[PDB]
Amino acid sequence: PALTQEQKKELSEIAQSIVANGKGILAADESVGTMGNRLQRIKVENTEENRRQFREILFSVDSSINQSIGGVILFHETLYQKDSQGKLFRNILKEKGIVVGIKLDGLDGLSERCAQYKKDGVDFGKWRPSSLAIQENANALARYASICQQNGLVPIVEPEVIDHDLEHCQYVTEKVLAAVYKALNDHHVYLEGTLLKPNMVTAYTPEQVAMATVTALHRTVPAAVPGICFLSGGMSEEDATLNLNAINLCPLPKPWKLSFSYGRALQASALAAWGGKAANKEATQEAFMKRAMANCQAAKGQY
Amino acid sequence: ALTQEQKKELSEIAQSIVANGKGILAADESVGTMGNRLQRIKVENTEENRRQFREILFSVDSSINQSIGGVILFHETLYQKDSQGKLFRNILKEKGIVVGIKLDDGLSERCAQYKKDGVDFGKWRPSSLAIQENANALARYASICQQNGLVPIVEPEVIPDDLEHCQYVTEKVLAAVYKALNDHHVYLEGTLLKPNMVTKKYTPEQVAMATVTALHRTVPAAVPGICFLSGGMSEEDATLNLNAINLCPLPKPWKLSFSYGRALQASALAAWGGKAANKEATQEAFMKRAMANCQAAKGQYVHT
Repeated sequence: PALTQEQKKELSEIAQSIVANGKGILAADESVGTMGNRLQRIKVENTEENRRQFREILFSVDSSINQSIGGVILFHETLYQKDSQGKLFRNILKEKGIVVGIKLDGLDGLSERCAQYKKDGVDFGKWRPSSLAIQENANALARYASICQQNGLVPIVEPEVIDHDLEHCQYVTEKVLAAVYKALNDHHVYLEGTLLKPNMVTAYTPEQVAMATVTALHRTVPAAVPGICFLSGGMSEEDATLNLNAINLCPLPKPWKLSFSYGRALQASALAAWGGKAANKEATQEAFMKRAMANCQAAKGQY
Repeated sequence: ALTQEQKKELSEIAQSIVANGKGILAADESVGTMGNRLQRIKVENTEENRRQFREILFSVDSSINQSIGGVILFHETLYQKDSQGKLFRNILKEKGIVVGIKLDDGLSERCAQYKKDGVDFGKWRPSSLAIQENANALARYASICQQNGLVPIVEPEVIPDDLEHCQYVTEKVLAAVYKALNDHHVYLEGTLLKPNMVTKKYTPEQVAMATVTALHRTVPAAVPGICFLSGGMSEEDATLNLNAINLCPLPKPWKLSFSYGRALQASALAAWGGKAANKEATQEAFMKRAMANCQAAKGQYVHT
């Protein structure tokens, strides 16, 4: 059921708007379990309620945020939560211009689950599924990505990350990404209405990390991909910025928006500034709003 | 196992070819072909007639090195000498231009040799299965050149059989190849691509869009340059389209040049008509098409 020019228009508008000016993506979709340690770390208990609380706070921050955040991904749960005044978390973000994202993380029930998701205000989906192996999750992605685009969703293709050297990690990422896109072509996936969520070729200063990241990236990632928001993963809010800055500085061809799709580097500080106490929204919305702008500048190199 | 040392080279050469709106001349016509050419100007096919015409081209003013950054050559020709016993090979080396040989098991041996002779880049052109073998051959040879310090001009394929049709095909055939080159770990930065142009009536606008689209869907931003082949197009159209493609409002991380033959020698060969009296005229039309296309490569070209 190949896309019609119209479906592309829609897809394109979205993927492009999730990075429109350097606006990265927020990883506010952690699992019931993950959120648990996150909140746990701050010397607090993991409970459904206390979630809607740290999430209502973030999505409530000044509207200026839509200058650093182009879209936010949510766990199933949050996509339905109502803020204090019974306001849908969904709409608190939509109104302010941010785009609704949904963790779709088996391709069974996806062409159905997505169809619904779109109706429920979601415009893009996240999902992460040896030569044999490498080709597997690839054809997989390819299908899942082809599915989202059928239900007006914008696939954020995530190529799984797998003690060696940078040069090593670089060769693997390259070898992988090549299979990812090759497969994706095989499945006639509108690259324009897509988005890549790769890892930073890391173990080595940010420049060296960005020089080995972009390189491997430009040798593999097609110009037609509107943007590539990185995943912080184990990088301090201060290193997920340094690196993403150098990346947007590395002296090489870079036809795609070199954005971010952070969670630990966008919440951490704003996560401590809460600690259960729901009156210090300032400290919270302070530590969150401080990183969204900063890492919005990493996506510009003006950092 | 390319060393950061040869990559250095492979690239310098890869880029020096497509520097500033500069393209490649394909004077590599194989005997039989070259005769078909001369035959159109009613000129007998002789080892000499060939040697002369091509002598005229390569003998054109050195300012020809502002439009032509590299010339390909056919076996025979790599060893012929101009009227004064001088070598086209070196006539071109000294004249700025880089010399390129046409290569088409024993390959890697030949290369090192053609490298010793002054050639710094070569060429070799070839169903789901089909395209795969093509892709992979084009990749073995690719790494064989870089092994022997040459810059592999990857040439894909396609059949004359609308626009969106030739496009969709081009993108497949092009993914097979850059994927191929990856499985074989080909230093993409020491490469060059000679794609066809994705081409119901069509304006350079479209013919260029359909094309650049497909190109930025498949060909990596690491490839330093895409030198389109004009096969079939008039010298004029090869230019309108190379210009068009160069102005297309799309992303283009790579130089979009020309690696023309018919499009560059066409007129320059008809004005000579095999009469050594017109060496003058000939060199004009060449120089003319030579600069003309460079402009198209800068998108800076105007038809009147």
